[PDB]
Amino acid sequence: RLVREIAQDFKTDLRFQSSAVMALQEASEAYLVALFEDTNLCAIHAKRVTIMPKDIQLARRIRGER
Amino acid sequence: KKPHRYRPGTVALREIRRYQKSTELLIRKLPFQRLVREIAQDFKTDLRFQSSAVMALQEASEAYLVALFEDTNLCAIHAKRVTIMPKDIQLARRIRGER
Amino acid sequence: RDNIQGITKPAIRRLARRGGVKRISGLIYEETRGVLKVFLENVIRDAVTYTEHAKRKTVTAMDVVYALKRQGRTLYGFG
Amino acid sequence: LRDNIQGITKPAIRRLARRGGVKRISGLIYEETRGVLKVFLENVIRDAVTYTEHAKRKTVTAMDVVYALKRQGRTLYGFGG
Amino acid sequence: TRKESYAIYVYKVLKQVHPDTGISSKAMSIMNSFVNDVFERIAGEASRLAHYNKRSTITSREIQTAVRLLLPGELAKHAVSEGTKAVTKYTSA
Amino acid sequence: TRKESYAIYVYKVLKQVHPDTGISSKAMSIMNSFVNDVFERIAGEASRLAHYNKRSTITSREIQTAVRLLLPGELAKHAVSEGTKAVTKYTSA
Amino acid sequence: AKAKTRSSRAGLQFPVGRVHRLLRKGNYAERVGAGAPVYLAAVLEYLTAEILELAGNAARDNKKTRIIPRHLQLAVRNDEELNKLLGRVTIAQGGVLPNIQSVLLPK
DNA sequence: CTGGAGAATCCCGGTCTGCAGGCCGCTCAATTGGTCGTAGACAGCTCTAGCACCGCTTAAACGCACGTACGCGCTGTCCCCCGC
DNA sequence: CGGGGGACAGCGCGTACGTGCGTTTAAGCGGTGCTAGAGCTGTCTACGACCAATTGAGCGGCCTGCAGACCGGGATTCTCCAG
Repeated sequence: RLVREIAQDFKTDLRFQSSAVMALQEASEAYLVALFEDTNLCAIHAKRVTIMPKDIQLARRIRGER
Repeated sequence: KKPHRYRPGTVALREIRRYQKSTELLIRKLPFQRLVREIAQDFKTDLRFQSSAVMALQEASEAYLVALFEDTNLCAIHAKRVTIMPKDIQLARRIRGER
Repeated sequence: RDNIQGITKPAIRRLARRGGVKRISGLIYEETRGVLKVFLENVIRDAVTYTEHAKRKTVTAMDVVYALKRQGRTLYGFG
Repeated sequence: LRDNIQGITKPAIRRLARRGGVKRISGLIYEETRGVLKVFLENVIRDAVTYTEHAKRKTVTAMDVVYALKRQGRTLYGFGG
Repeated sequence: TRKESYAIYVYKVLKQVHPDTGISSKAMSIMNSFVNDVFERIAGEASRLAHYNKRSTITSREIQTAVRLLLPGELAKHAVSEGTKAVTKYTSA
Repeated sequence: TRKESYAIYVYKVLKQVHPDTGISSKAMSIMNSFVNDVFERIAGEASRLAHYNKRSTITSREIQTAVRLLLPGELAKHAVSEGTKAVTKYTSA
Repeated sequence: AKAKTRSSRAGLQFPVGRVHRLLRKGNYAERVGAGAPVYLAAVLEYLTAEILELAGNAARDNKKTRIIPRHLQLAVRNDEELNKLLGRVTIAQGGVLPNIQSVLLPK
């Protein structure tokens, strides 16, 4: 449902192969896992065991996405 | 009758402003040339060089190093510190993906 | 319409667990929602671009694979 | 050609860090930078020499260096293009 | 021998936008390298597009699609407009 | 119609190394995708190299250079060995 | 009749003929459409105009009559879209953006 | 708060110079014009899958109570990096 | 090389986390049903490749006056401190 909702600002009444949605889910989950791990490394480097959003922001900033 | 020495850190800020303004190279050319020729020696002997390659490597290296230093500074600040530790460099290169 | 809230906190928790995270702030979930949204638009835009240039009305997984490939995130297992 | 990596003087490393916006520097840093730079230089030079030899040449041209950098995803302008 | 570049066209565009502005050789070569880079990116994307669709020809349509894929937002829109306008002008004349 | 893949050759190689190990279809798809990926990477690199030298033909030498450029260390050495021996055998054959 | 350049026919500065020749020689495809090179030349001209305008603005801000690589780097990095476009590009003699973190400011 | 002092930087004439930019001859790549083969444009057909709907079922999320450990603030020490 | 100030260790705390139980929900599953659009096919036509002749645009070589660089010396500003 989220994917379809996002897929409206570009075009309307778009149909989808199920496999496309599956691939989207897989790629998104893999990306998020990698980001989670990088955030964990950042938070540990801050002598902490709890992740806070500044950790994610620093991670994405170093990755170049920001 | 005092030496009139500046406080620790203001000189650093002044020189940062100086070097965030200039664009020229910061490394002596001759040692860099010696190093690069030495490194290349192990892949192929009697290799000649166009200078333009020499300074092209120099620009690439210096830019990459500046980027790494900038990332390191952010990493160290995240540690609520002001001085960079080599662990910060390691974390930075690891996050970039180079490790 | 708040499908961005369809990503429940338990799912994000599981995701972090697979990522190897032990303790989580409460503010994290919304940040994750935002980042995921950004990623999703970035891919879907190009996917739809491909689907349009193919004069089609249905997006194929192959289009998605192309979009990921051109974004530097190669995916296998779908052709 | 031996021990030129020490030709990278500490003041140069300070200047590099300062251009990078760094204010306070550890002393245990400089050798670490030297090692990382050596790794980077080896990575680029290997491919540059590969390009030079596949052309069956005896001198390395900058144009080769540009190709090597492009292959490593670090594009440089202004050196022939 | 003789080498070709984009120097004259760069200079002309410079005089168009900033008629009273000079340029150094180094910056000029940087401009040339940038032009070549964009050329390669757009051409490779177009070629991949053609291959994906089992086509023998690269049209202006593929160029437009590749521009959309490679350019961010407003740059993409304005470039699309410019390309379309130039195409219509050339076709009419 | 019919779609080609690499399933049969991969199956044969598997039976060579592990004459008793089965495989799922999904692993087969992944293997095929990986093979294709390597193929395009190496082919594009070879073509770029050939254009670099202003040459009309892609020889096995170009593939050797491209493999050296794309593969890390021992993988590169071993693959170079395989290519050399196979080429020599075929030419002698 | 007298030859009339295709660049003039589309009213552009960039050489459409050279563009078409390179397109054919680049092995990008077997055959090249007629309108593609014009589209490409227009796009290149437009982007060149954008960056040149920004660089001229910067150089005048620095109060010099010639654009130097430093001006180029300033213009590219200051623009968000251009910086995004050239996210992986190194410019010789480009320098850096004079940015300093707040916490290092003397207080 | 607040002047002095010293150091650092800015700035404005004055001088010199390499190169940016323009001019020129030529030549080869672009143009023009015509030929011809064929890529795909297009119309038309088939039927697959994608969309929609509904009724169960039950795992999963949710809300909440609760309690504790950790992120954070604060403090003192000392050593080591900076200004020179 | 002196020294200040930054790194760091240690301690208190209070709260925002984690853990577990009762509850509600909506995901998931199986099924039915519909058709839009993907996919495939025949056709032919317009369009691009190709070649011969033409030529002037752009590239090479030359030259220069001035943008900018480099001085020097006052002017101005920033910082540090004793009061």
